[PDB]
Amino acid sequence: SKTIVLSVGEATRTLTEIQSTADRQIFEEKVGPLVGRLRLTASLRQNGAKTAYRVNLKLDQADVVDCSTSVCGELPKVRYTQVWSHDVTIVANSTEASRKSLYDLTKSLVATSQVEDLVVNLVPLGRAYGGSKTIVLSVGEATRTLTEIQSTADRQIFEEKVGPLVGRLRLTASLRQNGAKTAYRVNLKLDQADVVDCSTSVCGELPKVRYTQVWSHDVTIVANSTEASRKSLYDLTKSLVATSQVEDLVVNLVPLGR
Amino acid sequence: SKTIVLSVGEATRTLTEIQSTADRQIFEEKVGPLVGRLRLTASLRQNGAKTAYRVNLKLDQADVVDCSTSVCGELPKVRYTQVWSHDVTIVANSTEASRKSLYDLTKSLVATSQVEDLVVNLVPLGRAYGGSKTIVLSVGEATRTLTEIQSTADRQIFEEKVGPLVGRLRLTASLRQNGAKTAYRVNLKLDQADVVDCSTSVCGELPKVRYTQVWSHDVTIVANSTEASRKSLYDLTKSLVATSQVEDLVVNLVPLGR
Amino acid sequence: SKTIVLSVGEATRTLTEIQSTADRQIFEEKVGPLVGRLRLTASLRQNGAKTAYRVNLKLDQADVVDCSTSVCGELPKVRYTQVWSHDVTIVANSTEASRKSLYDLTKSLVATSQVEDLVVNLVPLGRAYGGSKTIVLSVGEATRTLTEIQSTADRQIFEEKVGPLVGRLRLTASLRQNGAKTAYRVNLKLDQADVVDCSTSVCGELPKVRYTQVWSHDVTIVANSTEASRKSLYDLTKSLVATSQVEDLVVNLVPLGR
Amino acid sequence: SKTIVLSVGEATRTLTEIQSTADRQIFEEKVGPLVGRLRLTASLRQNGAKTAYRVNLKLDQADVVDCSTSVCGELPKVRYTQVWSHDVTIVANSTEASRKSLYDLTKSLVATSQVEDLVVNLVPLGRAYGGSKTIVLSVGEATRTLTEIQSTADRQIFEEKVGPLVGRLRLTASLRQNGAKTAYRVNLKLDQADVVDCSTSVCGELPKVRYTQVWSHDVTIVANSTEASRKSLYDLTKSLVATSQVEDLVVNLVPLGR
Repeated sequence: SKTIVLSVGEATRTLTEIQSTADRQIFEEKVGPLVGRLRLTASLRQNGAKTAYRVNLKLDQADVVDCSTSVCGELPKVRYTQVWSHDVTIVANSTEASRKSLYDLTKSLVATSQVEDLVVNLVPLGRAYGGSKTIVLSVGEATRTLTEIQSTADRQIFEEKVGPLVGRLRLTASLRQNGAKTAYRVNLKLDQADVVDCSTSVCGELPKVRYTQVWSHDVTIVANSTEASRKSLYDLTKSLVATSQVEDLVVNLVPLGR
Repeated sequence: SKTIVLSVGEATRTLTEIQSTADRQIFEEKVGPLVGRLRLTASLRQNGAKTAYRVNLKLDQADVVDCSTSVCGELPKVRYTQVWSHDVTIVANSTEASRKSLYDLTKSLVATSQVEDLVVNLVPLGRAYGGSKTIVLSVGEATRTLTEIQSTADRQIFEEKVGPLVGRLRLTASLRQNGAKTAYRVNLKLDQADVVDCSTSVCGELPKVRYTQVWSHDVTIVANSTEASRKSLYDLTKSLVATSQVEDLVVNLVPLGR
Repeated sequence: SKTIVLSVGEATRTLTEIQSTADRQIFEEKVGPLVGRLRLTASLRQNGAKTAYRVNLKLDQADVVDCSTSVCGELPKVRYTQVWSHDVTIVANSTEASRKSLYDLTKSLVATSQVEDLVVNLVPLGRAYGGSKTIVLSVGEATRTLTEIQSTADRQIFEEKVGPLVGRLRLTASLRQNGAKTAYRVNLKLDQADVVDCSTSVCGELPKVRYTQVWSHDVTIVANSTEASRKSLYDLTKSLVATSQVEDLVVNLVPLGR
Repeated sequence: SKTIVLSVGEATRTLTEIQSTADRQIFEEKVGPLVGRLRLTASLRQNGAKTAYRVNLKLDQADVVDCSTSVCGELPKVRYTQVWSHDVTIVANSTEASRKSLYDLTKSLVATSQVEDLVVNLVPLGRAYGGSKTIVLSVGEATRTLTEIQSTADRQIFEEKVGPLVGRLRLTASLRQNGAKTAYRVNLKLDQADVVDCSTSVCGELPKVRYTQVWSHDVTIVANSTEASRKSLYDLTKSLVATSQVEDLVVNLVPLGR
């Protein structure tokens, strides 16, 4: 019926819709046993006085092993789950090119090879070639190069240096491990403030920000994983953001599934 | 998701569903800016001793304007909203030809040239073509001509004249303006009573009414509107009633959206 | 002694009665070890002021495995348990054709290929071929086609469109998973209200319902099942309803076992 | 389940068991409509200091009528009920030949033509064939003739005349109508006292009674009955006492149901 396909190269893993509430919308892959499958929980709200929407994707991935042939008399069983949530904040009175460019940066943020090593191999962001540690975010041919301005114990704040100080691109990456060293937690956050200048119309007007639009990430990685399991979780989220269904979910708020 | 299509000629405007409660069911169009869009708040109830249903549609339409080209640094914003509500009352023990004729008369009530001029150009109802002030509601080749019986300063009651005197068609139009003369209020209402007689079965039995079924309207038009703002509100509601889903919502009580 | 024979094709699984209370009546299959066997708990009550009976079947199925040959020194054990309950409501002053038609629909509801895929492959009911999603319940050559009128988050309400609005066939399917995603719960419910018309005797008489009779289902499916274990649970319940002992239990209130 | 077979000639009416408490034991026929059926509320007790049992049967019979053919829109309904209770008292230290004789006299009491006309045509007991008003109770070839000793307005006492004066057979019939002359009440009761004489062992010992055993009856007949309604109630109770299960319920205290 209603499907999203996720190409991981030449192999496509098509999800099917299994549940549809007013806002929540649960997808699932219908191949294999019933105990652990791919999951995709989209949502869409508007918080407060109808002024800001809130998209919330969440891609689960359970590692199912079936040891019925080796060990006699047991069933398939979920080892662990690794999620990759999203949290997009879109303001209602925005222009289209602000939230299109927010999608274009996050599509190119996931697709780079530095966030690949952050999820798969847990290496922090930023690589220094000729100066400080930078991430390049090509949105086509234009490359918006962020530079690292801070390195805390876990936090790592990036920023673009072109333009005024009031509104700039941001990246507050993080990396933790909760409890008894059993699961990591990566947390990216890309802020995009829309600054405007009225100098050609009004005398002496310094630039100011109108609104702000974020795209948070929340990756959960368990410690005893397989490296091929962290690679497939990154490859599905890289393929999920690159689809045209999530493009219309952020730019035009069209729900998923066709 | 679940869509309704409203053909306004060759241009089709598809409204997708954004909410599904137990009774309320909200649709929106997804093309355009995020602040002013079409709206269709469908509903269904059964109040009292489970004997009468209540369909309740509401087609909002906001007129959004964006002149960031003119004024440097402004965002899109709606000026006014113009609605067209419906309130259908269906009794549960009806016959199917009662619920079908009530839909077929209101489908032809909206599609006439006298209700079009009533909401676009504010012209009152009734056009005297050789006789009394009459409205013709064609149901195909059967034409049902309602003649005006009373024109008060507020109300304007029409009524059919064939058949018995106890149960006949009604059309109670009205027109107000509340507040500081900023918005009008058109109010149509079509009463249909089911009359039956068995003088061939039971002697001395005169005709009497079993039940009645209404289809009232409540249009809100602001006084400083555009002409194509009022023309498009009529053209959408005329195309909403003519769909195959609002037919089955009245005849068979199945909710909207396929 | 007292037996029910469930044919699953050419193989017959003969249950024998092991316990008989006043109303409760427990059958069991006497083949194999003592730890997990087929179970069938019939019941029959009359709740309230002796006006309505309540038949309650429940077919258990435990999946045992004897791992003594591979693993040295261990016994057979029950991995999981999948049930299929029934809960029939029969009013005392019914017509025999009202009880026979309710059984004839439920015998044909279970025997269709859409309820087969609902408990085996967990896909919901209704298939759209030329219009909306329908289920065809043939009772011989007469096919009573239910059409889907609602699709909630889990609920799914079907209804037959022929006849009056007051009493129609209903079918409220459901699908859940309780707790930590470990067990599903399918829940069908077929309502059949008896409508009568007094128009040939009393004029002006609209049809009304005298009673209603339901046949609920309550399937429990655990998530780490074998597909051959869900197929075997459906195939026994498909053949249990098709027996002439459950026909006389609903139509004539004769207890099970001969 | 457990059945009693009441042969009424060539027609056999099989009651099946619907309840099994510690003492109460309800049977019911399963052929026909669900609202009016046969009923047999058997019981057994031992009241006091464990010295006397109490068998208690109750054969209800409801006259159900269904005329949905004549008047459109009604269901089957019970007009009246006619019962035939029994109240047997058995002392625990009895002789088996005394318990068998009490059964053989009551089996021959019900099977005579004077008790048949008492419940069908309300004719009182006793027919004078050359002498007093006598009842003949054939126990095969032995005939025990009871002559009438007292007939007041209510009671009608019969008594055997052979043997000693201290212990003799009894038959205390009566007939009432309680309420607004709508229902009768036939009440039979057969006393059997066991007398013994020890004059061959102990000198100066006159005969005396050691225990008594009763078998009461309590028939309820409504006044506006059908003749075949009272004739079928008599023919079922005549066939109930003649069974091999009510013989063992009195002689060997085995509960009903095989």
